[PDB]
Amino acid sequence: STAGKVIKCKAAVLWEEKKPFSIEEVEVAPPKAHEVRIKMVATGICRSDDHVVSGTLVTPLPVIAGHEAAGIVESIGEGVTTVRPGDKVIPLFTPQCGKCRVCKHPEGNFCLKNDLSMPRGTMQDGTSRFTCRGKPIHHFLGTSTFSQYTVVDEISVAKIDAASPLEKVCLIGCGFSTGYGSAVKVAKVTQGSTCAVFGLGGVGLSVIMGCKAAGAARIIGVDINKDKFAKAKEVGATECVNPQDYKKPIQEVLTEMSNGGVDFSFEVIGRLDTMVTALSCCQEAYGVSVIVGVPPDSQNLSMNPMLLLSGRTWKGAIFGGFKSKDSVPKLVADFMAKKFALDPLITHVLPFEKINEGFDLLRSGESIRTILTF
Amino acid sequence: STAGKVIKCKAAVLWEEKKPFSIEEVEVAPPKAHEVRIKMVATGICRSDDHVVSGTLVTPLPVIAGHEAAGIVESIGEGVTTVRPGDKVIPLFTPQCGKCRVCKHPEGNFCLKNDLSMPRGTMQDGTSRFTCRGKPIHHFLGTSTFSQYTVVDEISVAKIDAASPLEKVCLIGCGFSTGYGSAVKVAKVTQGSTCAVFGLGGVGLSVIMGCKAAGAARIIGVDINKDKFAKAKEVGATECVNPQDYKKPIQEVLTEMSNGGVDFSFEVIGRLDTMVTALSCCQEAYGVSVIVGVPPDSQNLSMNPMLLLSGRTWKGAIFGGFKSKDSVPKLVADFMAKKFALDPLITHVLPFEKINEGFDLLRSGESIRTILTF
Ligand SMILES: NC(=O)c1ccc[n+]([C@@H]2O[C@H](COP(=O)([O-])OP(=O)(O)OC[C@H]3O[C@@H](n4cnc5c(N)ncnc54)[C@H](O)[C@@H]3O)[C@@H](O)[C@H]2O)c1
Ligand SMILES: NC(=O)c1ccc[n+]([C@@H]2O[C@H](COP(=O)([O-])OP(=O)(O)OC[C@H]3O[C@@H](n4cnc5c(N)ncnc54)[C@H](O)[C@@H]3O)[C@@H](O)[C@H]2O)c1
Ligand SMILES: O=CN1CCCCC1
Ligand SMILES: O=CN1CCCCC1
Ligand SMILES: [Zn+2]
Ligand SMILES: [Zn+2]
Ligand SMILES: [Zn+2]
Ligand SMILES: [Zn+2]
Repeated sequence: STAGKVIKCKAAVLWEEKKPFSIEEVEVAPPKAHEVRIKMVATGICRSDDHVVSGTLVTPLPVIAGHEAAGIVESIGEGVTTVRPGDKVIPLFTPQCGKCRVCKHPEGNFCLKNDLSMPRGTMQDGTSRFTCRGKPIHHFLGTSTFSQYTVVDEISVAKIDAASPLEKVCLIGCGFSTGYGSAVKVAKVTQGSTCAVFGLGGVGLSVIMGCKAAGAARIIGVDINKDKFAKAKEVGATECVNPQDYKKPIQEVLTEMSNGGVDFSFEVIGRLDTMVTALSCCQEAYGVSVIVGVPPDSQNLSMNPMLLLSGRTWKGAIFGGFKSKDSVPKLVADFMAKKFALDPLITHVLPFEKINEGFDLLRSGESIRTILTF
Repeated sequence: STAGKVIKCKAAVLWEEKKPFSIEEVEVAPPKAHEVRIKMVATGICRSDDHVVSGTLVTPLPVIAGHEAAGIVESIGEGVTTVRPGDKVIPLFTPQCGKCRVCKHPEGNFCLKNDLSMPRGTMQDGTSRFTCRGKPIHHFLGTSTFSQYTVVDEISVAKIDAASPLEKVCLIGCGFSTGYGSAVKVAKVTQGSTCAVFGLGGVGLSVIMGCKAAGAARIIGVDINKDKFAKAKEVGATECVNPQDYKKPIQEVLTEMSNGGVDFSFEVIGRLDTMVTALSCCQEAYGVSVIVGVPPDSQNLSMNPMLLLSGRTWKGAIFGGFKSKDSVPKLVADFMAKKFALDPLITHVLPFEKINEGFDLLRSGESIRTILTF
């Protein structure tokens, strides 16, 4: 019906940083060879999308942001073999080309065709499929889900279970998987351990969920916003600490309460100082610290290398270490089988047209994940 | 004979930094409860001893430095049960108290009773057993092997095979063990991998021996002193690179020759910039970088957290990750059984009295390990 033809639809365009999104009419070109056009059904507001606005995460403007979503294939380009019109799908911000050295390596997931390192804001062929006022609008990480319709490369899409509830599983697109994998796959939290989680928003609460699934005996949530404590406790936190309540640095407090330092720490805020602080609070001979938060573009941190020399492990990862195409389907299956919960991360549901209000909820500290419905 | 009495002997004292060592007559107190007095037989000159000289490694002065050595027990204090007079022993700069949370932890080595973090330059009891001109002389990491006799705590000493050649196995006291473990136990080099070793001194060569034993297919040694390449090739390097031959930063060169980044990199020099560079040259998605070198006291480095966020693993270790007391004796046994070689790291042998010439050789870049005999 719309197959093979341009579609005109609503999309929230970010014309310049620091500005509200502009809900306008855009035109979405039909898919080319190995491209897939998807009808968005639900998209979550992740803090990284707000990073495109604030300048924290750099990518070419003007742009259609959004990367945490779920939709239905409207049509496929020639040669696509992994999805079909009608399929429920989850757009993949980190692609899985299956052919590069990282895709072939058993532990890598940062596919070399990503658009994160040298951001082009385009589709794999170097062009855009979006147009607004006669001008080309960039893509965001081969996803751009803040639109009723988007076009993604085949290596940036995964087919999921036809009965999943897309208004929930969209979290697997980013928030939930990132948090969870960080703990279980990257850190590899062990049973009986002591974990410290910095930052209690959506990804942090998912870190907490994974630690709790991993068998952790103590999970310390750290946040400067005490309204975040209750939910953190609800998903697994055994204690919660607000750094503003103490007279000494939080690493001292946490090393004191962990009797010497935690086995696993997680930075899930996106601040150079807490990254350092997170590493330090982990046991000096065998502690592991995972950076999940995105730092302000191009800024460096300062740290004493003796923090590593004594035996500490410092690591980071995009999307909880998950090889995107292969895990997303497994993750939805697991959610279908009640292996984990997504509801705790959803505090607000709004119509896509109220996207600007959804960022206001995020910025004021009132929400965790706001789900936008199309 | 000497048992129970003060021994007068020669020791190389370091009265102040930046000075040559002063061979002087010192008084060695008899061992107290759980202490051991050892007669030194062989001690190697490790770059960290020089760090005490240069101010790079800070510990209380005046001091008897020296920490890579092998001797013979002359007498034991009351309550000692692990070694007896006559045993061949290797002093342990990182103790193994067997009772703290790190000693109990299956992966920690950095025993909480070490004298590395808050240097006191005493024996476990807070007192010194060395006297010179009526003045108390500090110990160095509970070892201080640059003396004909020393007194160590029981948790800082290990009993080894009665027939090992002490003029060779003193290298298991520091150099060899640190290198080799760094590769095989800390980094865990994998068969068929590509490794990059920065620094081709005794430890670095030992890092290369461990990479080659782990099954590495490519081992690139990097040093600004080409005189070091031949020996690095001999123990296993497949290529050698000197950063001064290139007009581009060595991380670029390495990334290019490794077709995108190495699987494991090691900084074995002791510079904040090479630490950063070694991290960068490892593949961004799944590379591992291990800091072995000791950096300038209290100095911080600067690096971009995105090098971690894409997937890299950054870590460090004291003594190749080895639990000191349990591994020293096994390592000597394996050397006894010809599992690994120590001769390649020994380029000079000198009588103890010529300790300042041993340092000269190190500093001029002419030697790897100079072994001092008593
Ligand atoms: N690595 C990945 O693959 C990946 C994926 C998604 C998100 N991220 C990043 O993870 C971070 C978390 O995302 P989110 O969606 O949960 O964000 P969010 O804004 O919902 O959560 C962050 C939380 O940190 C807390 N916080 C802020 N300043 C703090 C301070 N000084 N000390 C302690 N706590 C503080 C806030 O109060 C907030 O609850 C972001 O920076 C985002 O870009 C990374
Ligand atoms: N972590 C531990 O437990 C441990 C144990 C022993 C030694 N160490 C540290 O390891 C380092 C190595 O000790 P070593 O005894 O082998 O020292 P060494 O001095 O024999 O070797 C250092 C090597 O680095 C090379 N080098 C110097 N500057 C360089 C630069 N800018 N770029 C590239 N190469 C450079 C020198 O030419 C030299 O061959 C020291 O810093 C020592 O303190 C750490
Ligand atoms: O939330 C998505 N992202 C984008 C990829 C880098 C980490 C943050
Ligand atoms: O070679 C010995 N050392 C002392 C312990 C810190 C690392 C260097
Ligand atoms: Zn996100
Ligand atoms: Zn790929
Ligand atoms: Zn101990
Ligand atoms: Zn040493």
